[PDB]
Amino acid sequence: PLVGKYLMFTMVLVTFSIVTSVCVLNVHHRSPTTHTMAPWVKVVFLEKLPALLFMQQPRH
Amino acid sequence: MKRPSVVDTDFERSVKEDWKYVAMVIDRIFLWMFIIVCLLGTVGLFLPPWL
Repeated sequence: PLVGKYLMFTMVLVTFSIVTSVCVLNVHHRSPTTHTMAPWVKVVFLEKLPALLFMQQPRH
Repeated sequence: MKRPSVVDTDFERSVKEDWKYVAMVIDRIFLWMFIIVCLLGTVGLFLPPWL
């Protein structure tokens, strides 16, 4: 059934979202006393990617 | 895993962060162990029937 197929695809997406949320929670709870941020991580996530998504870190 | 070389003056916050890192390391031991077991167990349980 198309309804069953659509529900199956949604469940796959939600499992992927669970994995992604686990990764994001791991990233969020990081401090300079336990992890060191590589320069590439900086130049990507704090400069380039936010611009594409219209986020413009205040950087006050 | 390379812990950042941070010299935290407070011996009470540093010890906590030492504990917080000891907890993190223990997780990474089992994350590696369980990943291996799951893959080996699944492949070690369903591969022979297929072949």
